Amino acid sequence: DRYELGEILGFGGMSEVHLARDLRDHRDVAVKVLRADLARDPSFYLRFRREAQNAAALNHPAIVAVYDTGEAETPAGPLPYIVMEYVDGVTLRDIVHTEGPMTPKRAIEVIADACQALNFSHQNGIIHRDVKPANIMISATNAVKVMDFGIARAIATAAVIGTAQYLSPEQARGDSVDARSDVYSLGCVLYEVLTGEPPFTGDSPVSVAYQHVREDPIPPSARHEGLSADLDAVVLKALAKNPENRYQTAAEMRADLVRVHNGEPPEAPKVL
Ligand SMILES: Nc1ncnc2c1ncn2[C@@H]1O[C@H](COP(=O)(O)OP(=O)(O)OP(O)(O)=S)[C@@H](O)[C@H]1O
Repeated sequence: DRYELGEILGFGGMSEVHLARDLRDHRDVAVKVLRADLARDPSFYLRFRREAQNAAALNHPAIVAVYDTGEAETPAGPLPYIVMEYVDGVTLRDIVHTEGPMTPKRAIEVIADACQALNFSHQNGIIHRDVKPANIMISATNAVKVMDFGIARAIATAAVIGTAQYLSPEQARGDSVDARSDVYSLGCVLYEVLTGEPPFTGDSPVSVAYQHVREDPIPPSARHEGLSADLDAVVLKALAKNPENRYQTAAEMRADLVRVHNGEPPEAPKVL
Protein backbone atom coordinates (compact mmCIF):
# COMPACT_ATOMS: atom_id res chain seq x y z
CA ASP A 1 0.00 0.00 0.00
CA ARG A 2 2.94 2.37 0.57
CA TYR A 3 4.48 1.97 -2.88
CA GLU A 4 2.82 2.49 -6.24
CA LEU A 5 4.87 0.51 -8.76
CA GLY A 6 5.73 2.27 -12.03
CA GLU A 7 7.89 1.31 -15.00
CA ILE A 8 10.82 -1.12 -14.99
CA LEU A 9 14.10 0.86 -15.03
CA GLY A 10 16.75 -1.73 -15.85
CA PHE A 11 18.26 -5.13 -15.19
CA GLY A 12 21.70 -6.67 -14.67
CA GLY A 13 23.14 -10.15 -14.30
CA MET A 14 20.97 -10.92 -11.27
CA SER A 15 18.37 -8.26 -10.55
CA GLU A 16 15.59 -6.18 -12.04
CA VAL A 17 14.92 -2.62 -10.86
CA HIS A 18 11.54 -0.87 -10.94
CA LEU A 19 10.43 2.72 -10.42
CA ALA A 20 8.00 3.20 -7.57
CA ARG A 21 6.30 6.11 -5.86
CA ASP A 22 6.62 6.23 -2.07
CA LEU A 23 3.14 7.54 -1.12
CA ARG A 24 4.07 8.31 2.51
CA ASP A 25 6.91 10.74 1.68
CA HIS A 26 5.92 11.46 -1.96
CA ARG A 27 9.31 10.56 -3.40
CA ASP A 28 10.39 8.36 -6.30
CA VAL A 29 12.33 5.27 -5.30
CA ALA A 30 13.97 2.38 -7.12
CA VAL A 31 12.94 -1.10 -6.06
CA LYS A 32 15.40 -3.93 -6.74
CA VAL A 33 14.41 -7.59 -6.79
CA LEU A 34 15.63 -10.86 -8.28
CA ARG A 35 15.10 -11.11 -12.02
CA ALA A 36 11.83 -12.97 -12.51
CA ASP A 37 13.58 -15.49 -14.78
CA LEU A 38 16.34 -16.17 -12.17
CA ALA A 39 14.15 -16.07 -9.03
CA ARG A 40 14.13 -19.86 -8.55
CA ASP A 41 17.80 -20.42 -9.32
CA PRO A 42 19.43 -21.38 -5.98
CA SER A 43 22.74 -19.63 -6.71
CA PHE A 44 21.10 -16.31 -7.64
CA TYR A 45 18.50 -16.56 -4.86
CA LEU A 46 21.20 -17.06 -2.21
CA ARG A 47 23.39 -14.27 -3.57
CA PHE A 48 20.55 -11.74 -3.79
CA ARG A 49 19.35 -12.52 -0.26
CA ARG A 50 22.82 -12.02 1.22
CA GLU A 51 23.47 -8.79 -0.72
CA ALA A 52 20.09 -7.36 0.33
CA GLN A 53 20.77 -8.38 3.95
CA ASN A 54 24.22 -6.74 3.83
CA ALA A 55 23.29 -3.75 1.61
CA ALA A 56 25.55 -0.74 2.32
CA ALA A 57 23.41 2.16 3.59
CA LEU A 58 25.52 5.30 3.17
CA ASN A 59 24.54 8.97 3.21
CA HIS A 60 26.66 10.82 0.63
CA PRO A 61 25.73 12.91 -2.45
CA ALA A 62 27.74 10.59 -4.78
CA ILE A 63 26.34 7.31 -3.33
CA VAL A 64 22.92 5.80 -4.11
CA ALA A 65 21.16 5.72 -0.72
CA VAL A 66 19.60 2.46 0.44
CA TYR A 67 16.32 3.26 2.24
CA ASP A 68 15.07 -0.23 3.13
CA THR A 69 15.76 -3.95 2.65
CA GLY A 70 13.87 -7.08 3.68
CA GLU A 71 11.58 -9.86 2.51
CA ALA A 72 8.13 -8.65 1.50
CA GLU A 73 5.26 -11.01 2.27
CA THR A 74 3.59 -11.84 -1.06
CA PRO A 75 1.15 -14.52 -2.22
CA ALA A 76 3.97 -16.19 -4.19
CA GLY A 77 6.08 -16.15 -0.98
CA PRO A 78 8.64 -13.98 0.84
CA LEU A 79 10.15 -11.60 -1.74
CA PRO A 80 13.67 -10.27 -1.08
CA TYR A 81 13.87 -6.59 -1.98
CA ILE A 82 15.95 -3.43 -1.79
CA VAL A 83 14.42 0.05 -1.84
CA MET A 84 16.86 2.80 -2.78
CA GLU A 85 17.26 6.33 -4.06
CA TYR A 86 15.97 6.73 -7.63
CA VAL A 87 18.52 7.93 -10.19
CA ASP A 88 17.06 9.38 -13.38
CA GLY A 89 19.99 8.64 -15.65
CA VAL A 90 22.23 6.02 -17.19
CA THR A 91 25.25 3.93 -16.25
CA LEU A 92 28.81 4.55 -17.49
CA ARG A 93 28.46 1.23 -19.33
CA ASP A 94 25.44 2.69 -21.21
CA ILE A 95 27.41 5.85 -22.01
CA VAL A 96 30.42 3.96 -23.39
CA HIS A 97 28.20 1.62 -25.46
CA THR A 98 26.00 4.42 -26.74
CA GLU A 99 28.04 7.65 -26.88
CA GLY A 100 31.64 6.32 -26.91
CA PRO A 101 34.60 7.60 -24.87
CA MET A 102 34.14 10.79 -22.84
CA THR A 103 36.30 13.85 -23.36
CA PRO A 104 39.29 13.68 -20.97
CA LYS A 105 38.21 16.61 -18.77
CA ARG A 106 34.70 15.18 -18.30
CA ALA A 107 36.09 11.71 -17.59
CA ILE A 108 38.37 13.19 -14.90
CA GLU A 109 35.43 15.07 -13.35
CA VAL A 110 33.27 11.90 -13.23
CA ILE A 111 36.02 9.66 -11.79
CA ALA A 112 37.04 12.41 -9.32
CA ASP A 113 33.45 12.37 -8.00
CA ALA A 114 33.61 8.54 -7.82
CA CYS A 115 36.81 8.81 -5.74
CA GLN A 116 34.91 10.99 -3.22
CA ALA A 117 32.15 8.39 -2.92
CA LEU A 118 34.73 5.63 -2.42
CA ASN A 119 36.74 7.63 0.15
CA PHE A 120 33.54 8.22 2.18
CA SER A 121 32.81 4.49 1.98
CA HIS A 122 36.39 3.57 2.92
CA GLN A 123 36.24 6.05 5.87
CA ASN A 124 33.16 4.22 7.17
CA GLY A 125 34.96 0.82 6.89
CA ILE A 126 33.30 -0.35 3.65
CA ILE A 127 35.14 -1.59 0.55
CA HIS A 128 33.10 -1.56 -2.67
CA ARG A 129 34.73 -4.69 -4.24
CA ASP A 130 32.74 -4.45 -7.51
CA VAL A 131 33.71 -1.13 -9.05
CA LYS A 132 32.82 -1.27 -12.77
CA PRO A 133 31.13 0.96 -15.38
CA ALA A 134 27.67 -0.57 -14.76
CA ASN A 135 27.86 0.37 -11.03
CA ILE A 136 28.33 4.11 -11.59
CA MET A 137 25.44 6.25 -12.86
CA ILE A 138 25.27 9.77 -14.23
CA SER A 139 21.96 11.51 -13.56
CA ALA A 140 20.00 13.67 -16.01
CA THR A 141 21.41 16.65 -14.07
CA ASN A 142 24.99 15.29 -14.46
CA ALA A 143 25.47 14.03 -10.87
CA VAL A 144 27.73 10.99 -10.35
CA LYS A 145 26.11 8.20 -8.31
CA VAL A 146 28.08 5.13 -7.22
CA MET A 147 25.96 2.10 -6.40
CA ASP A 148 25.66 -1.60 -5.65
CA PHE A 149 28.44 -1.81 -3.07
CA GLY A 150 29.66 -5.41 -2.84
CA ILE A 151 30.02 -7.61 0.23
CA ALA A 152 32.68 -9.75 1.89
CA ARG A 153 32.40 -13.37 0.72
CA ALA A 154 33.67 -16.79 1.83
CA ILE A 155 37.16 -17.84 0.69
CA ALA A 156 37.04 -20.85 -1.65
CA THR A 157 28.89 -18.16 -10.31
CA ALA A 158 25.62 -16.25 -9.81
CA ALA A 159 27.09 -13.55 -12.10
CA VAL A 160 29.64 -12.55 -9.41
CA ILE A 161 32.37 -12.78 -12.04
CA GLY A 162 31.35 -11.64 -15.50
CA THR A 163 34.13 -10.75 -17.91
CA ALA A 164 36.59 -10.15 -15.04
CA GLN A 165 37.49 -6.93 -16.90
CA TYR A 166 37.29 -4.89 -13.67
CA LEU A 167 38.65 -7.32 -11.02
CA SER A 168 41.92 -6.49 -9.27
CA PRO A 169 44.96 -8.84 -9.38
CA GLU A 170 44.42 -9.57 -5.63
CA GLN A 171 40.80 -10.56 -6.25
CA ALA A 172 41.82 -12.80 -9.17
CA ARG A 173 44.42 -14.60 -7.00
CA GLY A 174 42.34 -14.79 -3.81
CA ASP A 175 44.75 -12.52 -1.88
CA SER A 176 43.72 -10.04 0.82
CA VAL A 177 41.54 -7.25 -0.59
CA ASP A 178 41.62 -3.65 0.72
CA ALA A 179 40.71 -0.10 -0.48
CA ARG A 180 43.55 -0.33 -3.03
CA SER A 181 41.48 -2.95 -4.91
CA ASP A 182 38.80 -0.26 -5.49
CA VAL A 183 41.54 2.08 -6.74
CA TYR A 184 42.60 -0.53 -9.32
CA SER A 185 39.07 -1.22 -10.51
CA LEU A 186 38.31 2.50 -10.65
CA GLY A 187 41.48 2.73 -12.76
CA CYS A 188 39.97 0.17 -15.18
CA VAL A 189 36.79 2.26 -15.43
CA LEU A 190 38.80 5.44 -16.04
CA TYR A 191 40.77 3.62 -18.74
CA GLU A 192 37.54 2.55 -20.43
CA VAL A 193 35.77 5.92 -20.34
CA LEU A 194 38.90 7.58 -21.85
CA THR A 195 39.57 5.00 -24.60
CA GLY A 196 36.32 3.11 -25.20
CA GLU A 197 37.99 -0.17 -24.14
CA PRO A 198 38.85 -1.78 -20.84
CA PRO A 199 42.61 -2.34 -20.37
CA PHE A 200 42.30 -6.11 -20.83
CA THR A 201 39.95 -8.24 -22.94
CA GLY A 202 39.88 -11.93 -23.79
CA ASP A 203 37.77 -14.93 -24.74
CA SER A 204 37.26 -15.95 -21.11
CA PRO A 205 37.49 -14.60 -17.55
CA VAL A 206 40.55 -16.88 -17.03
CA SER A 207 42.34 -15.11 -19.91
CA VAL A 208 41.41 -11.67 -18.55
CA ALA A 209 42.40 -12.55 -14.97
CA TYR A 210 45.77 -13.70 -16.34
CA GLN A 211 46.30 -10.32 -18.01
CA HIS A 212 45.39 -8.44 -14.81
CA VAL A 213 48.00 -10.46 -12.91
CA ARG A 214 50.81 -10.71 -15.53
CA GLU A 215 50.55 -8.23 -18.44
CA ASP A 216 51.21 -4.50 -18.54
CA PRO A 217 48.33 -2.37 -19.79
CA ILE A 218 48.87 -0.42 -23.01
CA PRO A 219 49.05 3.28 -22.09
CA PRO A 220 45.64 4.92 -22.84
CA SER A 221 47.20 7.51 -25.18
CA ALA A 222 48.49 4.67 -27.38
CA ARG A 223 44.84 3.51 -27.79
CA HIS A 224 42.90 6.73 -28.35
CA GLU A 225 43.68 10.22 -29.64
CA GLY A 226 43.43 13.38 -27.55
CA LEU A 227 45.03 12.12 -24.34
CA SER A 228 48.21 13.18 -22.50
CA ALA A 229 51.24 11.59 -20.83
CA ASP A 230 50.20 13.14 -17.49
CA LEU A 231 46.83 11.39 -17.72
CA ASP A 232 48.73 8.18 -18.70
CA ALA A 233 50.82 8.40 -15.49
CA VAL A 234 47.71 8.65 -13.31
CA VAL A 235 45.90 5.74 -15.03
CA LEU A 236 48.96 3.43 -15.04
CA LYS A 237 49.62 4.17 -11.35
CA ALA A 238 46.03 3.18 -10.45
CA LEU A 239 46.59 0.01 -12.53
CA ALA A 240 49.94 -1.02 -10.97
CA LYS A 241 49.89 -4.82 -10.46
CA ASN A 242 51.40 -4.64 -6.99
CA PRO A 243 49.16 -2.62 -4.65
CA GLU A 244 52.41 -1.24 -3.16
CA ASN A 245 52.86 0.73 -6.41
CA ARG A 246 49.26 2.02 -6.61
CA TYR A 247 47.54 5.03 -5.07
CA GLN A 248 47.26 3.94 -1.43
CA THR A 249 43.91 5.75 -1.03
CA ALA A 250 41.03 7.06 -3.15
CA ALA A 251 41.79 10.58 -1.88
CA GLU A 252 45.34 10.19 -3.21
CA MET A 253 43.97 9.15 -6.58
CA ARG A 254 41.49 12.05 -6.55
CA ALA A 255 44.29 14.53 -5.72
CA ASP A 256 46.25 13.52 -8.84
CA LEU A 257 43.15 13.68 -11.03
CA VAL A 258 42.50 17.22 -9.74
CA ARG A 259 46.10 18.16 -10.57
CA VAL A 260 45.72 16.92 -14.17
CA HIS A 261 42.38 18.74 -14.49
CA ASN A 262 44.21 21.93 -13.47
CA GLY A 263 47.16 21.36 -15.85
CA GLU A 264 49.59 20.65 -12.99
CA PRO A 265 52.04 17.72 -13.02
CA PRO A 266 50.72 14.71 -11.11
CA GLU A 267 52.75 13.08 -8.35
CA ALA A 268 52.38 9.71 -10.16
CA PRO A 269 55.67 8.49 -11.68
CA LYS A 270 56.31 9.95 -15.13
CA VAL A 271 55.72 7.63 -18.10
CA LEU A 272 57.54 8.07 -21.42
N1 LIG B 1 19.00 3.39 -8.00
C1 LIG B 1 18.68 3.17 -9.28
N2 LIG B 1 17.99 4.12 -10.00
C2 LIG B 1 17.66 3.94 -11.33
N3 LIG B 1 18.03 2.78 -11.98
C3 LIG B 1 18.72 1.82 -11.28
C4 LIG B 1 19.06 2.00 -9.94
N4 LIG B 1 19.72 0.90 -9.52
C5 LIG B 1 19.81 0.04 -10.56
N5 LIG B 1 19.20 0.60 -11.65
C6 LIG B 1 19.06 0.03 -12.99
O1 LIG B 1 19.05 -1.39 -12.90
C7 LIG B 1 20.21 -1.91 -13.53
C8 LIG B 1 20.72 -3.11 -12.77
O2 LIG B 1 20.98 -2.78 -11.42
P1 LIG B 1 22.15 -3.54 -10.59
O3 LIG B 1 21.99 -3.20 -9.15
O4 LIG B 1 23.48 -3.16 -11.19
O5 LIG B 1 21.67 -5.04 -10.96
P2 LIG B 1 22.35 -6.45 -10.61
O6 LIG B 1 21.82 -7.41 -11.61
O7 LIG B 1 22.01 -6.81 -9.16
O8 LIG B 1 23.93 -6.18 -10.77
P3 LIG B 1 25.06 -6.92 -11.65
O9 LIG B 1 26.33 -6.13 -11.30
O10 LIG B 1 24.78 -6.73 -13.14
S1 LIG B 1 25.15 -8.62 -11.26
C9 LIG B 1 21.20 -0.75 -13.59
O11 LIG B 1 22.16 -0.92 -14.61
C10 LIG B 1 20.26 0.40 -13.84
O12 LIG B 1 19.87 0.46 -15.19
